Amino acid sequence: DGVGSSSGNWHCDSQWLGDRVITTSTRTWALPTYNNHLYKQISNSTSGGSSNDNAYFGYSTPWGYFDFNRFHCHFSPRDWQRLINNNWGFRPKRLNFKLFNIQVKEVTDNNGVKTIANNLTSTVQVFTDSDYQLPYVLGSAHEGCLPPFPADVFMIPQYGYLTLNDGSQAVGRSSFYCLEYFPSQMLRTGNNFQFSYEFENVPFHSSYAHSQSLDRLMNPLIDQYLYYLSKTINGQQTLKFSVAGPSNMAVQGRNYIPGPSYRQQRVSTTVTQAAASEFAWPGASSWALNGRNSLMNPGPAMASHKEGEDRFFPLSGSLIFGKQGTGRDNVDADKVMITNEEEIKTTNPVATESYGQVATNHQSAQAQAQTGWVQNQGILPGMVWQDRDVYLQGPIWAKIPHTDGNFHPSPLMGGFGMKHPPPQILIKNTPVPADPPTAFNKDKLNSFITQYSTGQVSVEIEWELQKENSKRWNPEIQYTSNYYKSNNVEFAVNTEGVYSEPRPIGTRYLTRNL
Amino acid sequence: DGVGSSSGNWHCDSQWLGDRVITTSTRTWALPTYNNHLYKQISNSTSGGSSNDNAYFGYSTPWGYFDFNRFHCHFSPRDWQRLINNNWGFRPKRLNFKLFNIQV
Amino acid sequence: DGVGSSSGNWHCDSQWLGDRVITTSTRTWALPTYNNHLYKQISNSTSGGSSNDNAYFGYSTPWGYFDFNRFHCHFSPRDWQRLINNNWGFRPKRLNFKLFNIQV
Amino acid sequence: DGVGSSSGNWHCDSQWLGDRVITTSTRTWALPTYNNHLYKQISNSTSGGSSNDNAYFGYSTPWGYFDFNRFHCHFSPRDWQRLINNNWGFRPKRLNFKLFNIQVKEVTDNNGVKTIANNLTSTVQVFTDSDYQLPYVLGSAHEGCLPPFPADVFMIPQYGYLTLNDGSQAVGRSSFYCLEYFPSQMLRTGNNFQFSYEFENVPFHSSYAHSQSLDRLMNPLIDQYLYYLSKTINGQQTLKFSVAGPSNMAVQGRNYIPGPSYRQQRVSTTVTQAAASEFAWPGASSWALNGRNSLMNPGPAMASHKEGEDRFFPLSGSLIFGKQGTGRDNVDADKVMITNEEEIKTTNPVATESYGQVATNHQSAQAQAQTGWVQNQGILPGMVWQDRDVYLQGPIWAKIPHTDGNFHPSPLMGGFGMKHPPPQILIKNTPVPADPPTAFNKDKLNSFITQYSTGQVSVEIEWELQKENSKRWNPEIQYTSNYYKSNNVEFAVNTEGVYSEPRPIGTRYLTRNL
Repeated sequence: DGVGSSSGNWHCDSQWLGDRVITTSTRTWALPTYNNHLYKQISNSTSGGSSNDNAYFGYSTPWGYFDFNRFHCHFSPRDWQRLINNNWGFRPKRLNFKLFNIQVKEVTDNNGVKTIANNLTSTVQVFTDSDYQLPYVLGSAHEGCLPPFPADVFMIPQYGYLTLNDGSQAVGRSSFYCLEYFPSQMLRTGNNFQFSYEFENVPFHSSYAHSQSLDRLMNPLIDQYLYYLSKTINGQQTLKFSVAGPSNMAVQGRNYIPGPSYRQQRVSTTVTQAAASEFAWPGASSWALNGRNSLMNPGPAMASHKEGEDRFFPLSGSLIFGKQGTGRDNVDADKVMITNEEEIKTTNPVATESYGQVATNHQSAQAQAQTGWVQNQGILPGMVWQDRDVYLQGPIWAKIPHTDGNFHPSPLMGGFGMKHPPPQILIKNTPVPADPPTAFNKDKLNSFITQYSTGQVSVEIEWELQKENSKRWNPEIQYTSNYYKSNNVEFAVNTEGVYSEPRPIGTRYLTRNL
Repeated sequence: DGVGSSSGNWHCDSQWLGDRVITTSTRTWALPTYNNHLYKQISNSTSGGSSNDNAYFGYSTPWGYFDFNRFHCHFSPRDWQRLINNNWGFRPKRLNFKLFNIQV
Repeated sequence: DGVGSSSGNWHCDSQWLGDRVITTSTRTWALPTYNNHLYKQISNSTSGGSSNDNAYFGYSTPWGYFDFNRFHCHFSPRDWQRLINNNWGFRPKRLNFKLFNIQV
Repeated sequence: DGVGSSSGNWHCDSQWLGDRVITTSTRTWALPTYNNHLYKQISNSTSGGSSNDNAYFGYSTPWGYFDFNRFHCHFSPRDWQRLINNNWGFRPKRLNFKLFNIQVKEVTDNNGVKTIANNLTSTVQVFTDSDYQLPYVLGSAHEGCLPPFPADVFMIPQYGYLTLNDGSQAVGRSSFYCLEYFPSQMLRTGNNFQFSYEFENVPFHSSYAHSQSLDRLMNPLIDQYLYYLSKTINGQQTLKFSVAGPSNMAVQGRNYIPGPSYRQQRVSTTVTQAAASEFAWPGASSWALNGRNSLMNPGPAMASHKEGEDRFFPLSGSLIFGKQGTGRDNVDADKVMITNEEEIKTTNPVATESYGQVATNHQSAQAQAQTGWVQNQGILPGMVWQDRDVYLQGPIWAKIPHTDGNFHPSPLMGGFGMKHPPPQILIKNTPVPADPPTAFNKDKLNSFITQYSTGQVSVEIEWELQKENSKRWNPEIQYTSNYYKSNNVEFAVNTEGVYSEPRPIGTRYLTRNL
């Protein structure tokens, strides 16, 4: 429109209908100039790294991008509490995104002092990768998302991507992408940008915990009409059979079995434990691709620990969040928040235990029957399992890789897997050259006016709800704040205005039968 | 239009139809003041040259000009590869040119 | 039709449309008499083999069969090169089969 | 149709309308099996040749082809005489082609004796290269065309083609063509084949000889209003000028000049001439392509000899036809018929003479004026020329090479140049395998029944005529037979039934002004 007219209003609210909840969040963003308007080839050689498992090749772009792939970007703690305490499931339906109130500033430095002024004629470029023609980086748990607290002003992360690499070198199959080779809208201070997106059909997330275990689905009062091998010896091959009943539930015939497993090493959170060695990488569970070892993290959805063993967690089978103010490198256990998936112990195997035992020979009068531990078990017919729970500060969705085949493409870090997820939204400040020389020079200009941009961003997502119809008589487990006095209110600001999330919040508090 | 409204968008893409390919390219340009707004007579004497095969007379203008008479101004390397590997011939048909987002 | 009239023509060509390619191939075949018009029980004993991993039982028929389950039966090397250099994917859609010019 | 019904009639006649003549010719052909149904790579190594100018790479196909690219295939000598004596020009308009009365035979040899019988169920395959996707070999003066005498039965020539070569080896750019990769009609004894072709617009062939010379177009009674430099010296630079008039026609100003030239070495047909050396290749005029020397033959259309010098002919600037029964290698001059282009001496330069003289220096008081002979002269503005004449036994058309540029694409051997000439008509006997083994073998069959095919071929061509409207008073030169007694009639059969063409017949007997 014009310089003196706002191009949008501040929309931040949650609307709770019967089977739907609509979340709207608005944030103020700041966008600097990245790479000084240049594309730069990057690799482990340019970052000084030399281990082959950490080798890479790719490019850093002068473009930024908008990321809102975390639940706390849309749900307040109270809204999250309502969702998890009142619904058996939820899933995103549609998306509305807006950019408005664009403000481009120029920075001039004379001597140790910088002056900031408006550049009303400068432009900012925005486009969406609706055709998914660029590498998708929103499927990784990267920082730079919209802040959970609406009052926080955030910096737009720089967009970068990786391609095929051989050590620090590239190959002929490696691809280079120029983001200026895409049509993009150019916005001055009076312009705004908006688009709508429809989520593809995805299953409802399981925001419930099973009230029954897979091995306890039988009637505890009635025998089965099936027999099991009880005895074998007299005290001669004396085969004896008995009815499987309530007194021996472990040997009863069952129609379904627990889901797959990929065993994790076990770590205790108890201080004054002596470790026998440094094992964080040597003892790690891991998968190899083209000679590169990657850590299995978080791996298949498995129960974090057995009943009563909350002190143990899988070495890399659980999401680890950092508390507010936590450092980047080598922080203590009390500075991080270790999530656990104990709710899925009713259907999924324990992460730090073998799946089971399998016969490994033919027993005879000369050879005793032998069994072997199954540390990793693939998918078998009749298996049932629960996917990893999602969290308030955890990811929402991920892009299913474009491959010939996949099985249960639920993101392993939690969330909804989609072939066509919300498109990447890329933003960049248009370069503004400084005064050029009065004589023609064919070289590309390298002198630009120092600029940055700021504005507001709004994203609205409609969520579909799956209401609970339980006939359970006794009250359910519910997420609740603790009344006991404390120096600060949980999920609030401190005396210095710092917002903090004191604990990870799952979704599985209500119960339903298996 | 106005100071605070963009006068055009960034269009840079290639569209491949059956018998036609449409190339669009957008660039950012900078234009200084040439000759301090003056027209100047130029010659090999003003550039100090004295061989007769290199002798000339003419004028330098304060005007600039836009030139896109090179194939890489319109075709990306991948588009060029497609064109050369899949076609026995090609020729230009029509042109569209735009100047926008003027900043003085 | 008749003895002196051909029952079909030689069709062997590839037609490249926008999103579709139609491949046609014609070959000359010869069919002898198999097993002297008999069905015969066959096994690893009749072929003299005695390893259990290679043991088998079955039948050999006096019938022949037409097989075109290889890509080079339909795509020339140039057509294959075009397909692989210009397309992200392909799949068969429909089939037409003909036998003609029978000569016994 | 059926075995016992003819699929076509014998059509061989010429119909003379006002401005059009329609020629129809029917011939009986025989088609054997070529290369034993195989494609074979051929090169100068496979033929034992080692000179680099003669090096080649290509393929021989089992297909034959029909060729009617000679005028005597359509015009009888009397029709040719009428055409050349009554018309100033002619050009082909449209084409009709027919194959019918197909007869396929099988040959069986027991012991030194062969038995031939009909194979009523066998097929012959015919198709036309209407899209010009195969190498065009009809543009060369090859043998194998339809015989001039309708009663002669001819053998179908085998189709072969050449591609890019480096010595006897091929390169990556070389192309291999499979003629079975084309849709073709399969014909039994009851079937027939036919198609129609329309000639693209071509200029009328010049079937006239100019009655004026390019240097004698002025009025012989009136002076020009232009002056020429007559004198220079006194006997001091004394420049003298004179009017160019009838007394000095050589110095008169002229608007047009003779056409281009590429000088030929001169050879005398007179016996008992002593040659100074072997010069047939060392003295030859020639052009080089990629390091290979090719003879300039017949080269640009130039006058064969000056007036009264019929004994001389250019070394390779004239078409040479062989008399009936003439051998293939090293025959005497009396066994060949040397064509001449003396009719174009009025506009074209003499083949064995320089185009002219050009100044080569600046004359002065110290240096005498110098001139140099122009042995080769390219196209200049104002040039006019006549193309090479066509002959009864000479070629009719040729395919203009598909190139970015060309100038006056009239075939240098004579005829009409076309981007889309009459398409190649390719024919092959369908292989008929012998008895295969009773056990499956994956190798391609190499045992086939010995077969050949025979039938009739008809081609009808409509020619457009350009009538003469001359006001010449005295009678014209006309082609005529000689009444004087001879043992045989010219253009007739001998006592052994051998048809012969005793002389080449041009088309340029009538006259018109320049």
